[PDB]
Amino acid sequence: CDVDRLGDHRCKLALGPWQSAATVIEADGADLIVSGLDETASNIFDRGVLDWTGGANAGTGSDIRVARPVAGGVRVSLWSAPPFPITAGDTANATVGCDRTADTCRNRFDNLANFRGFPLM
Amino acid sequence: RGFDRAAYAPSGGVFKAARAGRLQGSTSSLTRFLDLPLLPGVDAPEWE
Repeated sequence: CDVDRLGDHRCKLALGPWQSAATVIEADGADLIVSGLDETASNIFDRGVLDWTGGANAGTGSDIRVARPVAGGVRVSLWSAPPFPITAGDTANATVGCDRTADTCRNRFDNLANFRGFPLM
Repeated sequence: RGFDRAAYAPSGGVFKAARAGRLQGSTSSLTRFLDLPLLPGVDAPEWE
């Protein structure tokens, strides 16, 4: 499905509730541990983005390759190390990741009106 | 050339799958033997 990046105008994602606000408990480059994220939020933010309001990034976020809940708050493994050194406690915005599998698109948002998905051919 | 171990770490993929149904199932037919009186509109109705 072309729900793809959420909030795209063609995609017409609901947005709203899934998006979350977080801060970084620890700075580990790609594997920085974060706080303010629920265990439920982890694995739903998998394939998501982690825009960092704090610091030079100023809302620029490396894609989160994997989100796994860990003690001390969810540890986020980014696809790539963030540009610039990111301080712990930097403000961050947590975003959902859409697998784009037709079933996943349906389960998470069910945008039948705007699903560019061709599951059965 | 810049390279990252993290960049090469695997996401694991989406594992997309599509449902499929194939062929038909054999059965034992319930054959019924009928002995109705022969009727008009049927060709050669004697020993049928």
